Amino acid sequence: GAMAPSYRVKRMDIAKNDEECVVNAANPRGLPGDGVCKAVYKKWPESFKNSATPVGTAKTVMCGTYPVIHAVGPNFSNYTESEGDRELAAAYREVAKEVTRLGVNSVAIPLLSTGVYSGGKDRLTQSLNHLFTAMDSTDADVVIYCRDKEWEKKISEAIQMRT
Ligand SMILES: [Cl-]
Ligand SMILES: [Cl-]
Ligand SMILES: [Cl-]
Repeated sequence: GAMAPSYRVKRMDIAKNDEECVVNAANPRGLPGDGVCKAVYKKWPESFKNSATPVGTAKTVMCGTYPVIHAVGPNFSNYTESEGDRELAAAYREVAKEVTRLGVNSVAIPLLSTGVYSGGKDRLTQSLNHLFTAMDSTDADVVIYCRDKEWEKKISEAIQMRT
């Protein structure tokens, strides 16, 4: 475990992370995709061997000894708000199980279903609160990665609120 488990947020490419493992915002078919998924494919392409997994699940594949946890959030274009909310919570619970199983002291994590799977809605708070619900019982240092300046401020505020 980390000596004093923390949450932090950084605004940069998750492919440049300083953590012991990464969570990919994956598609169910293990395809290169767009956004975070494409960045992850360029940095760790070996981790896409047999990475396909259903919505609401996570599947870990090693790139050398570096673990890539492929977490499949729902595409809100296809799911109802209710069913998508259930699958988004479930994907993060599976990430917490994998982080624990791996024995890592730190993890880099993007906000699932906030980009091209958002169905055109702002899901920062929804996605971040499901992240916290899953990760709060883990003792890894969590570093959340985002690209938008206003999102960085809002994520930082939400972390600092609960300290
Ligand atoms: Cl960058
Ligand atoms: Cl997304
Ligand atoms: Cl962002």
